[PDB]
Amino acid sequence: GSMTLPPELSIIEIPFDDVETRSYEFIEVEIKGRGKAKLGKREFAWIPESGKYWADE
Repeated sequence: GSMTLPPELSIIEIPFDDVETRSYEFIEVEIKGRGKAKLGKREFAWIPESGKYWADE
């Protein structure tokens, strides 16, 4: 759903950017239905956690 964020906030979770932007070497896999792996050009989010927002580390 289209949701605009405030100016104060800078970074924001968006895995769709990796699967969308990246087409040649796009990465999209789940860690045992818990973590997430999204590696793209216009995106960078992949960590084995519940949030999958680079919080685990």
